[PDB]
Amino acid sequence: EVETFAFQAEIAQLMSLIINTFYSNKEIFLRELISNSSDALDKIRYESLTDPSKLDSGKELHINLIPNKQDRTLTIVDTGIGMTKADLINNLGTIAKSGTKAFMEALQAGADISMIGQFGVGFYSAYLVAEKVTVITKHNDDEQYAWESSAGGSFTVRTDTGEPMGRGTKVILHLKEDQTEYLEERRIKEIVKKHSQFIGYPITLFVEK
Ligand SMILES: Nc1ccccc1OC1CCOCC1
Repeated sequence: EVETFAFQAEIAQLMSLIINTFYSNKEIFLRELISNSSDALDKIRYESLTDPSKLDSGKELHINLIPNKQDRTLTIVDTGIGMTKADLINNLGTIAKSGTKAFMEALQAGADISMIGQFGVGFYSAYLVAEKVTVITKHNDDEQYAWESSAGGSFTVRTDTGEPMGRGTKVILHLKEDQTEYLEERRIKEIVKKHSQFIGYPITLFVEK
């Protein structure tokens, strides 16, 4: 059972700008997703300070980067707070309507796409490199759900029957044909060292057979 939703007009416009603007510095997508994961880990850590049972769904707080050349996917896994179904539908827990408004005013006033994270909509920078994005998520207060969009103005949400996650979020980037450099170990390490050196959680880059 799959529910199909229309993006709010402003979010559709944000995604088409990201997809269509000529902009070579695409590697910042990874910094934005890692920073989102760090924010989600901060949230569950703060909740656990006063309620240790919040970590019954998993005590480890970390970020994994899993490239898969056979599937042409890069997956960013975190064990953060996760998102409820309502969160997913409401622009993946972001204030994306007002953030898009500010971002596009900034762009016409000198800014570039790399500053997207300052406006709270850094998730959508995934579409700099991915033709499709799947988000699998589990929050302590809800069931496991899968969000998916190939842009084009709509997204789907369904209950996830895949491998149970415990708690957290998985962002699966189905990469564009000409963006497979982001599956190469040396390129991913370079980007993590350049842009994510002060993230306060272990970031593990998986290797492939
Ligand atoms: N981790 C994550 C993955 C994909 C989209 C958003 C994400 O973070 C949001 C905002 C911070 O924490 C709550 C959920």
